Amino acid sequence: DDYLQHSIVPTMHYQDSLPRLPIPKLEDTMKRYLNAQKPLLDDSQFRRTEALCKNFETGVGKELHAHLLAQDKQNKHTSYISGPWFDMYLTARDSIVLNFNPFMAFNPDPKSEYNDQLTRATNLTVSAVRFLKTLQAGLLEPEVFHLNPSKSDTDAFKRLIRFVPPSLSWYGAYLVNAYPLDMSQYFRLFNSTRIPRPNRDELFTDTKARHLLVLRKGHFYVFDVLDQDGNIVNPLEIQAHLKYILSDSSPVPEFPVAYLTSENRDVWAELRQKLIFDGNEETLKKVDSAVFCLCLDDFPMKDLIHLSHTMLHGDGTNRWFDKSFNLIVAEDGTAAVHFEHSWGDGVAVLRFFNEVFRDSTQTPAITPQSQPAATNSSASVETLSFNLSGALKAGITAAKEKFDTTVKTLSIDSIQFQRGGKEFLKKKQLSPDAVAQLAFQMAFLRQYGQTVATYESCSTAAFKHGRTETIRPASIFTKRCSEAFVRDPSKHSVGELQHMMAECSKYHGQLTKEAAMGQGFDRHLYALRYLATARGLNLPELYLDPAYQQMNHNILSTSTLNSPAVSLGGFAPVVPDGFGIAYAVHDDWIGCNVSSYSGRNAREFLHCVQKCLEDIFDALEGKAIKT
Ligand SMILES: O=C([C@H]1CCCCN1C(=O)COc1ccccc1)N1CCc2ccccc2C1
Repeated sequence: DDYLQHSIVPTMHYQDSLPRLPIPKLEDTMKRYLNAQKPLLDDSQFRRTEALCKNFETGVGKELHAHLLAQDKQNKHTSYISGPWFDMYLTARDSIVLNFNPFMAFNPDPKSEYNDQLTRATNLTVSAVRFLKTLQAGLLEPEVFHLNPSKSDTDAFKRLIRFVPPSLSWYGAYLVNAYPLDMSQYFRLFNSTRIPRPNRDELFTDTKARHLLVLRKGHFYVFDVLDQDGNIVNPLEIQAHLKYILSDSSPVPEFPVAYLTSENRDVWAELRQKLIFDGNEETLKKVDSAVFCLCLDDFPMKDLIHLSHTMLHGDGTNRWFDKSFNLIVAEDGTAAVHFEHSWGDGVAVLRFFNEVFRDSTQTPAITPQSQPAATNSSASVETLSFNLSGALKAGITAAKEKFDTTVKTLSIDSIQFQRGGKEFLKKKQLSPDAVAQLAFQMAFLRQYGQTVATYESCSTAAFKHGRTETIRPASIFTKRCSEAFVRDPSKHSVGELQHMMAECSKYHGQLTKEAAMGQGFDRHLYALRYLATARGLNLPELYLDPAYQQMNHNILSTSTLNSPAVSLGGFAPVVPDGFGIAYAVHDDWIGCNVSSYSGRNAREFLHCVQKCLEDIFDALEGKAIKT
């Protein structure tokens, strides 16, 4: 059939009974805020911040918190953070390229010949539409984090829990140490896009649409991937239509419209209004409502750096950046997903990514020897055309200028550290995640001499409409440990260094568990600030403190995930003087993909990260420190 999964348990089965996202006590939030400030501030700075926190906790902060609790009690169907968080990204006026949109790249098909461009674009597209159908039919297995898979992730459990009424089902999972996740964002994977509007953008979805959008050399094509009965179009016909598009010989347009999706949102909002005034509403609606955007690039990947640049931003002509996601397939079959950040936290993208990789490689729709259907693709594929005024052509030229200058300032580098990974670190009783984070702190101290604001994302999707919470990896323990390794490397014994790493690991574990349970401080303080500003209050003094600004100017911005489908991921720094650090600790090795703008150097930072990991592993093995 048209489904890539046949879940015994309905996809949304746990959604009605997910626990409510907790709001921390204000006293706990202020202590945690101060703990994270300790390694960042000097003594006088810290004293001033401590005084502000005291005043906040007994003054306006106590009143904002009371209002927050009352609001949350009235809005028990949702979380306190979800709305304010969407609002933050949709109101932001900055370009979504680099600033917000990340990418994940697929591993190749292990069967070499299946990485032909036409073959792979066909197989990935068909698997993606099979995912759409599976999700819509409620046949996708619910998202569930298992602590004890042998007891919870079985057919016996599934056949039972399906009969448990939706209002009790979460408790059933809880009893076997399994934690169902929120899935309310998943629908925006398909038929969805971000529409630029003055002041605040909007998210648009049309679940009726049946066509795919394809971009090639800056030209837009659409054709049906679902038929009038809602069944997936014959994969050999999809192959024919993609062959037709690949055979187009038209050169890149003089004014490629895709450039506009990279603009400042107020600029793009106005230009889109001009496009509609000039009669392009029907064409825009076809772009907005397509199942997703498939991008066929007409060059192969030279190496991992070229790959990262291509998938993170490309050349500006061949991505519709507003779309929920862009599925990109290069001439050598290299494939990735570039996605718009505002519509969700990315867990849906990872689930999509994983199922599509599995389905397209284990049960591919077509083979490299498959002959395309005998169809008349000129009748079934529409080539879109935009009526462009003189004002629009000038806008596209201006958009291209801004895009080209910015993109040129970005550098990217990667490393594959093959000395060891999770297996070794676990034998040493350390958290592998804590060890990676320690290495970044150590590298920054060694190369730049500072301890700086550091961000690590953590999911709060165990809760109803849960989102993310910030783990703050820069602690008094990592600062102490980094200084031990770096300032005078021969100073401490290996036993002392092992003890210090064990402290970092223990504390990082505590912060991780707290964050996953909604007990970080960042979202709580953000929600109080949002409540103040929404009610037109003067910003409380806590938020005017340079320390607060510094804590939210994340020089080290990091993210990780674990998946056999993902070759690497990437994202640009979130501040001009920052790094964007994507990493993964595998069983036997560690990978990092780091971006920087002109003010820093990603490759040089990874020289240092490599040195720091060698140091850490040496000490763990009981070897004397060496250069
Ligand atoms: O594995 C984790 C944590 C801790 C290790 C770093 C990555 N984690 C993340 O949450 C990553 O979260 C994001 C979210 C959005 C974008 C990037 C990364 N948990 C944390 C809690 C939790 C909750 C539900 C299901 C599994 C886990 C395991």
